[PDB]
Amino acid sequence: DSLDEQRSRYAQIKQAWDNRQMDVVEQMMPGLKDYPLYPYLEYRQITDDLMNQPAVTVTNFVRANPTLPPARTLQSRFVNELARREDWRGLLAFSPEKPGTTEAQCNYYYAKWNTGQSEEAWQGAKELWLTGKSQPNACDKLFSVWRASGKQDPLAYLERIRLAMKAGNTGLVTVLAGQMPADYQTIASAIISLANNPNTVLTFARTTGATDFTRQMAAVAFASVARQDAENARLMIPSLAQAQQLNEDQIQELRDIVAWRLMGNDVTDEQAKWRDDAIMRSQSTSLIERRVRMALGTGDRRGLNTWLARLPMEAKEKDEWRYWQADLLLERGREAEAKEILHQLMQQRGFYPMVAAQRIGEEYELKIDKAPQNVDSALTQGPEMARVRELMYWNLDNTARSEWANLVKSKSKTEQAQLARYAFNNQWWDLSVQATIAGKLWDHLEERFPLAYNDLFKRYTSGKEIPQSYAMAIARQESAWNPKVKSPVGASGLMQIMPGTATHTVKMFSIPGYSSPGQLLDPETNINIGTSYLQYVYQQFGNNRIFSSAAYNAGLGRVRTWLGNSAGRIDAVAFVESIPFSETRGYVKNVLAYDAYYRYFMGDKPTLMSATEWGRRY
Ligand SMILES: CC(=O)N[C@H]1[C@H](O[C@H]2C[C@@H](C(=O)NCCS(=O)(=O)O)[NH2+][C@@H]2CO)O[C@H](CO)[C@@H](OS(=O)(=O)O)[C@@H]1O
Repeated sequence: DSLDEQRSRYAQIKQAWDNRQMDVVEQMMPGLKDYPLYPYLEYRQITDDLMNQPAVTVTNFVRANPTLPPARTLQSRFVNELARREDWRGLLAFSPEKPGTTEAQCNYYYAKWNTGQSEEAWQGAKELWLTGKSQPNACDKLFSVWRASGKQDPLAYLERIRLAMKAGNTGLVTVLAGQMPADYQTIASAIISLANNPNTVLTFARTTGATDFTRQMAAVAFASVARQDAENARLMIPSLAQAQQLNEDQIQELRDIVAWRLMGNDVTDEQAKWRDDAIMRSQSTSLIERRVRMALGTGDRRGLNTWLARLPMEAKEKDEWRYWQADLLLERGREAEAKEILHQLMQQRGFYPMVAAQRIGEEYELKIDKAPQNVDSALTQGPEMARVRELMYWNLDNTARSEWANLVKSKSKTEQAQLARYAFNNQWWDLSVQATIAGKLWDHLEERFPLAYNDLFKRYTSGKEIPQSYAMAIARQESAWNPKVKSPVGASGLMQIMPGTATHTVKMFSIPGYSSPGQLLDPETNINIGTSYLQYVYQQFGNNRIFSSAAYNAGLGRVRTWLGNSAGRIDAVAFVESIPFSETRGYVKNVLAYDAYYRYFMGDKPTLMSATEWGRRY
């Protein structure tokens, strides 16, 4: 027998197992005893009839298999099965220490109360209760025997309504207030009203006693009315401060809540002066920084100077703010002072280090740390590394991921450097980037920006105007080179193409044979629909990589509105730095820099922005 024979029997046993030919599976499994991935086939057999599986069998799977990611999911999973069974004496014997999952922990503490360890159940119920996030259904039987025990503190109860309202969980607020501790039963209708309809907030304030609870409830509802109508909220602040005997620091916070809502170029000149007053009076670095960003995207050189200076000493240390202080200093004629700041920034890594070298006309120097010439045995020789080798062979990238996480996680910065290089050398490109992140090996440039899928980006950007490096830069940022990633909200694959976008792109460009979203997990299909959407977005924004990158992430239209606000008034960097969306702002900064490292590795000059990008006005 041999590893190659073992791979055909694995593929063949998975076919029969998926088609349910259990007689063939039965026959075939004991032979696969020595294949790296046999724990997975055992895990599959066990989870296949879990409802009538004995604790002995599950306990021995877990016991022999400590480094294996699905063994841990089985603990938390069999705990809930013993809970379904109502075997509370079996659950504690199986899982003596709390499990990792929230459903599992709820069940584990309800088991403690059923086996007489009550004060342990209440240490668990209290810590599962202090949260405005809705908990598992499992947990509802814990919290009722707790509450019924008289051991539930009435403040622990009000604090969960305080946490639920802050978290936007207006539903948990209504159930919570719905069956309430008799000590607070007079404010229970007011709290349901406020959560339902926030505009009632002044009535809440002017009705209930002003305690710190009622003030925090009224503050969160207030934040909601400023979002519906900023003028309503602005004028409501004197009555609210009165009704609740609000201290000055409390009143400054109501002003910041409204100030945030008056940041457009559609607020009345009365609103603008009110706003800037509140902001000049604020202890909030974020509100002041949004304000600097407003001076920047409007070309206001005086507001920039004024507001930049109001930033806390700590904030002024940030690369962008260090760059816009040297920007203003250069206007005022203070050349040496300013070029000291741009030469120091040029010693660091990233967007502003590169913008600075470009701005004063010097060559940016890339610092690339050499990765070790030896990746010795122990790492490279284990059990877990053999499961990783196989999982990658079968393109099981997200499973390979979880196995690599455990493996790189407790080694020294040198072995994590060897592990990156090893993966780099077997062309496991997403595993190279992961070991780099994990081991924070930030100046190991080769292993962080590997030239992945070169011939396919080559091919699919040959009849297109978008440079190849800019295409690999988008993929690098989107998925960090994992073919099978799927975002929270549906974005799939190598270039993280939304389904709705894949549909419209295959229609505009008349692309053949793309029937379903799952095809977005194929490298070549994803690179074809994706480079097609990126060339579409590039050409309608005049071949400018600032506009095409923010357009691919947020869409065409949001970018078109941002071009409407600045209106020809500002420069490239100030257009980037003033994008009102944190994700898209961060996005353009990484795609522009990453594009410079792929150009460098492809042999061309790693300059951050083209002459037509740098000279245009925005
Ligand atoms: C390539 C692609 O599909 N791009 C789409 C983009 O995806 C973004 C969405 C984002 C995403 O999934 N972000 C994470 C969301 S979360 O924080 O994890 O919840 N990444 C994707 C590609 O970069 O979302 C915007 C918004 O509609 C779309 O613009 S619009 O259709 O014209 O309005 C745009 O077409």
